[PDB]
Amino acid sequence: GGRLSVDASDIAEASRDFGGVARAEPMAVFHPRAAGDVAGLVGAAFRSARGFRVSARGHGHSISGQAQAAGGVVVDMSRVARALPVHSAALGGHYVDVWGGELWVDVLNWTLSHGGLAPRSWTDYLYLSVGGTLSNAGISGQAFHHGPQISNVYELDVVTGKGEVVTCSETENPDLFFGVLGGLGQFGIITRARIALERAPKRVRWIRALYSNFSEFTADQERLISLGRRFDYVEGFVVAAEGLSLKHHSSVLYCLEVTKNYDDETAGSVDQDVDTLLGELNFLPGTVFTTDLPYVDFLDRVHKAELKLRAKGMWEVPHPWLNLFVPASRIADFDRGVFRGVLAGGPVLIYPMNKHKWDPRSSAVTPDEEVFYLVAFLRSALPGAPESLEALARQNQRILDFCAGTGIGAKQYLPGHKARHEWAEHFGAARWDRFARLKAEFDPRAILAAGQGIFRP
Ligand SMILES: *Cc1cc2c(cc1C)nc1c(=O)[nH]c(=O)nc-1n2C[C@H](O)[C@H](O)[C@H](O)COP(=O)(O)OP(=O)(O)OC[C@H]1O[C@@H](n2cnc3c(N)ncnc32)[C@H](O)[C@@H]1O
Ligand SMILES: Cc1ccn(-c2ncnc3[nH]cnc23)c1
Repeated sequence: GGRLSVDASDIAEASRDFGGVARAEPMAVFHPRAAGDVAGLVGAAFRSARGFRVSARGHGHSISGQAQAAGGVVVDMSRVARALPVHSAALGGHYVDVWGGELWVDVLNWTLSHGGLAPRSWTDYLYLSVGGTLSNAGISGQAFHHGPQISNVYELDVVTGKGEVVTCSETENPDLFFGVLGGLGQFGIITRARIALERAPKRVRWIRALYSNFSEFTADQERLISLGRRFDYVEGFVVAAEGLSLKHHSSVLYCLEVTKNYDDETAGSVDQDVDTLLGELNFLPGTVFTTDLPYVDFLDRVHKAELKLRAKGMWEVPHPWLNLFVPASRIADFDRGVFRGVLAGGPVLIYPMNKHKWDPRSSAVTPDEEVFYLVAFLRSALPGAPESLEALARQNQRILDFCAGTGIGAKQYLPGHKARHEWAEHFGAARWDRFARLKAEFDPRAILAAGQGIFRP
């Protein structure tokens, strides 16, 4: 049912990503119509003498060529007929079956227009594929409570490295199910994902509050994630005090970002619920900024920033992004060590998560502590300036050197490792053994997601 394409435009797109650095070209781009087509192509690669590389591409949001298939075939998973959301009395809630290449923004519009339902756990940006985020974790402000997107999926259909289609879940082929989740595309291509859904709120009360003290900012973020009244989203950002009294206390400001979701039924209590939660906090008085907007508009906020950047030609620039999971016991050292020390290129995100919401059976790698932070350096290099990218890449290495030199047991999220001993150290002995065993079972020829640079033929 599917077709091989050698169109130079398809080739060029399959040879690039959001990172803007890695440029490994495939021989062809495959456009499947169904799971059977993906299975046929992977089947061909597995049975070939050479054993060519096959990689699924979602929306091409990788930073270092993770979706690239050097001299092989890139499967363009992007998209008729869609499954409707379903209620189950056994699970006590709703779900929806989606194609692995579906963008979260399309999943959202679909579930909202069919029963006013929506996923519970997000990414900050919705123009990402389901297969792509489920191969990593999928994190945003809801993860502290609902867990990442890999903790909100009931079932998958996976095309293995042997071209076999397998239905898997916690009760059916669990080794494959848990291996694939956070598995970096190593054990198969997700063709179907059964996403957990909740009744969607209609509106969002979006709040931002400032702090000049890192100890007070982290203590409040940690208290908020332990919360029965609670915010529905908890994030934060590090900002230079200059780019805005508060300056006399600190040269670095920390912005706390929270939301309170509501609908027709809770609209009467939202204002007081917010006031009660805010009163318990230690943010700077008079620094509260509030916005009231529809749920879709809040979830799509990064796409709005994207459209503005595209107009100025500031979107298709190199993005040397660095994402770290930092144990909460070592977060204080980041303030003078990195935020005031090493530091750039754009926003610096920071927020804690609860490890108990992450299933330890998955392939995802988190620090060995109950509370850990995402610390994301979301830099953009200057357009057409290779030296700007080089200076930012040196800044990222200095951050990694700092973690190593002070014994911070940080773990990279969307890991950019390429050497065997780096991957061994990332996973650790027990997780590395489990990962290698899963590779021998599901992708012995190392056909899939070779751009990750973990295994070789
Ligand atoms: C660009 C970007 C990324 C991003 C983000 C905002 C922007 C502007 N915000 C994020 C956030 O808030 N939370 C989060 O967890 N991640 C965030 N990201 C990063 C993003 O999740 C990743 O880039 C991820 O890779 C998803 O992006 P995409 O869907 O574009 O996928 P890819 O980059 O093409 O491929 C990633 C890897 O997975 C393999 N792959 C792709 N599709 C599949 C399927 N269906 N099955 C199995 N493996 C698959 C690729 O081969 C590659 O190895
Ligand atoms: C290139 C760009 C512009 C805004 N962002 C983001 N802003 C806030 N949170 C984000 N999360 C992921 N990308 C984000 C990324």
